[PDB]
Amino acid sequence: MSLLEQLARKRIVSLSLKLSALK
Amino acid sequence: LGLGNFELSIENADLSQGIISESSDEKSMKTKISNHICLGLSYFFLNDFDQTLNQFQELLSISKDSKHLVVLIAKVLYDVGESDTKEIALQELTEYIATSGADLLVTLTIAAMSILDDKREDLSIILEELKALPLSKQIIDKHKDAPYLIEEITKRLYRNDTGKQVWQRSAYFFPNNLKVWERLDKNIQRRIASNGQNKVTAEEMSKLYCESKNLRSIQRGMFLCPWNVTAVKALNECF
Amino acid sequence: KVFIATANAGKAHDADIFSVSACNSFTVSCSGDGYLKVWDNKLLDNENPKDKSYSHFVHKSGLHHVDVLQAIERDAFELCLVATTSFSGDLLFYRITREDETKKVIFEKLDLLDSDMKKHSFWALKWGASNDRLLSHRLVATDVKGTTYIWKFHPFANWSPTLELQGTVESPMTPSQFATSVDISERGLIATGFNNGTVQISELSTLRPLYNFESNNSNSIRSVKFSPQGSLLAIAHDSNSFGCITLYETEFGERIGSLSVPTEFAHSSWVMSLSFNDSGETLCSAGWDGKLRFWDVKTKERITTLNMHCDDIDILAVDEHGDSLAEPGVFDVKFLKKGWRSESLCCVCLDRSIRWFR
Amino acid sequence: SKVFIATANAGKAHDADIFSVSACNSFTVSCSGDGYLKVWDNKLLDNENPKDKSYSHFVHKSGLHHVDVLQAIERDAFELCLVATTSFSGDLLFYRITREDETKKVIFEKLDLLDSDMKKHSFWALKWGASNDRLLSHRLVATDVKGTTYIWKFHPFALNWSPTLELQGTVESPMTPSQFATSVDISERGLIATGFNNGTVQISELSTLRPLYNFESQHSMINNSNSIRSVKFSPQGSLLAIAHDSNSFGCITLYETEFGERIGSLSVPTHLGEFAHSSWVMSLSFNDSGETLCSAGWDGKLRFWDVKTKERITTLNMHCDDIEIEEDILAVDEHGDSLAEPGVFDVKFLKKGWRSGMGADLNESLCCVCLDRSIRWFREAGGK
Amino acid sequence: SFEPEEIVALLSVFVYEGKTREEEPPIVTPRLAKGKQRIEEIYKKMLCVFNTHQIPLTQDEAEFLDRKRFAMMNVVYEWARGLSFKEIMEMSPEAEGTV
Repeated sequence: MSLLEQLARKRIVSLSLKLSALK
Repeated sequence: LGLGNFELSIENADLSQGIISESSDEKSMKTKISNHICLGLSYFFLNDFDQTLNQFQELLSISKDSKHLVVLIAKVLYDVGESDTKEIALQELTEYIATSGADLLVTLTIAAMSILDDKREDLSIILEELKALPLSKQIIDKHKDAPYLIEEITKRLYRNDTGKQVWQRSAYFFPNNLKVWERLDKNIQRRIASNGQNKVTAEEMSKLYCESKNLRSIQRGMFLCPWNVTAVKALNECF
Repeated sequence: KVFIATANAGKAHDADIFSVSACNSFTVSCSGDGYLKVWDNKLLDNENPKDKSYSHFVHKSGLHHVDVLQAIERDAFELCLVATTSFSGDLLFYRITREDETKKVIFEKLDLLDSDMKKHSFWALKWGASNDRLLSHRLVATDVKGTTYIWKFHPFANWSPTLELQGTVESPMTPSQFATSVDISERGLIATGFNNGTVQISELSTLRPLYNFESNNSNSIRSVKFSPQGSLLAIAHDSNSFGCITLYETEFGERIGSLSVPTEFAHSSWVMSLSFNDSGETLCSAGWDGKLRFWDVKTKERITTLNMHCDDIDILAVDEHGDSLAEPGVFDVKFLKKGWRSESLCCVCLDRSIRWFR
Repeated sequence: SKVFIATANAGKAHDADIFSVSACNSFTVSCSGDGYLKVWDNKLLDNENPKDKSYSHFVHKSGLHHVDVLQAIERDAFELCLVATTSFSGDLLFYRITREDETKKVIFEKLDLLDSDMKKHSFWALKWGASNDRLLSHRLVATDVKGTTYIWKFHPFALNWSPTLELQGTVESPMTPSQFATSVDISERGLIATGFNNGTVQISELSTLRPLYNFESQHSMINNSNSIRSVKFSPQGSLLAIAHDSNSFGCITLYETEFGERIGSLSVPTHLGEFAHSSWVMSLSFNDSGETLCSAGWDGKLRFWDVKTKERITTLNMHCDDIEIEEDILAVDEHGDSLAEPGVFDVKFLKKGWRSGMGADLNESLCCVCLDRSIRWFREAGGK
Repeated sequence: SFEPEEIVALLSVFVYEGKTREEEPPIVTPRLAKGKQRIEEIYKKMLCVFNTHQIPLTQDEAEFLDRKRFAMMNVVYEWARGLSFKEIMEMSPEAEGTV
């Protein structure tokens, strides 16, 4: 599900995670 | 739709149609027409819900009228097979012909429909029509679909009359056409495409080599296109 | 000027007529059905032309080219030879002899090609007569690969005809193009036409090219004719569904001008055939629009224009799309010199009929 | 490679089309559609007709279209030379080439290495993989009409002569349904490349027999043209040259095999677009150093390219009148068609010292077979 | 609008010394004559410019238009078309080394 798709129907990263885990 | 995922195509077309329906602008009509085409074709190809396809193509015909669009709609309706569908297709093709004039593509499609429907009066009328096209309509027809249609109509109405005269005339006007020499002499066709006078593909050239019915040429044409069925079959049939 | 019809034979053939040529004794015609017909040039005025027509089956593929050579050999040995080309690609030389017993004709097939020259395929040819320049006759023929050939014809070696191949001239361009028209001149020049739109000029003696001229879309050379006496060459171009004629001057390789009528184009549809008269002032033009246009070479202005769709007797009239308003007409026209009928005008049309004018 | 001088030729060498050619240190092998296999001695002397030092053997009535030769010194003194061919019927045949002690004539001995279940397939392409320090055993790879690639190991001994072929495994086509496998190659680093009739190349690892890459070289998928005719690995580098059709044109594309990315294409102005040859590219070949590539064209030309700069270097034209002995010139075919510019079927680079004769002793050579049923030899000017 | 053969044949004026003794044959294509006219006009303008500033000219520059430097255009054009060397030599006004 997505917010944009929900709104339309109604009208009808990797480097950061690794850095935290390493520390 | 191009890939062949009809269900996802229908879902996305429905979503796009729902998201923008009351809008009136330049960028909305194109999307509406595209969505209608996708919905109709996707339903027709797999869903078999010919009523929904008929409704969507009727809406599309109401919303627009162009030669290619009406021809595609007519072919789809004819492929449906319903008598009402065929009548609607023929009627709207004739209506476009009346509204915008005469064009080679629409005439060829009508002739094909009549030949597949076996209408003797219509076949004779089209044979009269197809045999008197202007030179502008013959320079454009680079693949000689019209002469093939004339031959087919002639042989299906006068027992076994020889219709090679249209091919001879086309060769007189177009001696450097690859299609015209197929019916007259395969030697000339092989020679003309041999050294770069015309641009010919590997499959067609391999077909030309095998048609000389010789062991060396058959081996050559099978070496060019090993996946060709006729080449391998002829080589097997040699010895 | 004024042209008056003399004879008219209808339904002469069942397949269409592609080319007509004539000699001082008879008019020979060729059609796509494979029958080669001859018409008697010298005939009574009050008699149907069909009454003196002699037919002969030639080939199954179908014919589109014919040329007849007539000459008087040593002593009073009359010579009448005919060459023609079939849609399969064969050269078919025929001898014509008249039987004095009952005024009959002898269609005699003659073979003059060896086993290697029989493996080619020909499109256009034209006999070369013997003028004061050289005693021997000549023959030129085109090819589907663009090549042109030239024999020297020796009629004696008794009656023992042979063909001696002087040489060949290849196509100007590479990759080659289909050679469509060829012509020969009495001053020793050879011209060849192509569907690309290129005309190449050579001479008999040395077999080297001398000049070279250039022009949906369609620009194909239909006709090439040298002047009978002088240095001039007429070319029949193709426009986009239109006809054009252009004049050239030999020995300089320059362009004189173009023939046109007000709407530069000459005919509404394609132009097919060209023909000079005996002296060389009037040029007739056969078109696919169905009209014959006579032109004056000196003033580059049209003299007259015939309409054979209606017997009773100008601007290029086109419709809202750009198409001619006239139905398709004539394939070929021809001039006949003085004393050939009792100048003439042979015309073979799309209606499968043949008509004459004087 | 800038100047090439013709050294020897033999017109009307075979009775039918010569579809492939291969060379070794001792001789050059040709296969034709008439079913013969001809061995041409490489060590020619001055003033010697090539046809004088030639030997022929009949293999199959249906003709042959692929050939490859393997020569190696298997022991301290043992020497083996093997020829593998495939026919139009789809048979894989093996022959052992040996020479007489006195007459020095070539003897042909047929070998049986395939089992009964292996003889039910129809093979098209083949390639000998010699030992190149990657593994102690020679390799043979072949493709069939169903799209599968087979890998074998050849064991000469069981010194006792007892040849045996051991199947390692098979690699299937990457797409469903399977297509035709038209070409195959094997590199010294242990890689296998296969070409298909739809324009797809697949690369697999020799040791473990699993796919690595699947790149598509089609310019556009509007029509079903653009099949692959030849795939070749660079002799030392990580580079793979692809020859593929483009709707009556010939194209060459370069890829690097470490990651499988498109590098570029070779093209010249021809009578616009990116095309290498006017008609088609039928064969490719690298030189010893891997810096020059030779493409054989159906238009009748040999073009040489600079690999690094992707630019053409020189062009060699083929004529039917280049044959020395005028009685061997074939101007026209059996239908009277011209052969003044005959297309090239195959081209092969010969290592330095393989081919001796008129000044070819210290530089690389070259051999090609053309449509006029002739075999021709060239040498690179200068030395090395 | 020129073709590669026409351009390569037209550029031969800059490499041919033109010191022949035969009558030039007529040009083979009209575009070659047009290019000859253009080159002659450009060279006349350059001669005017040179003579305005009084520069001493060489023997070849002074007599560029007084020699037959366009007499090999046909030979180069026919060589580019693909004729054999025998025919080229038969139609040439010079020897083999010059060509």
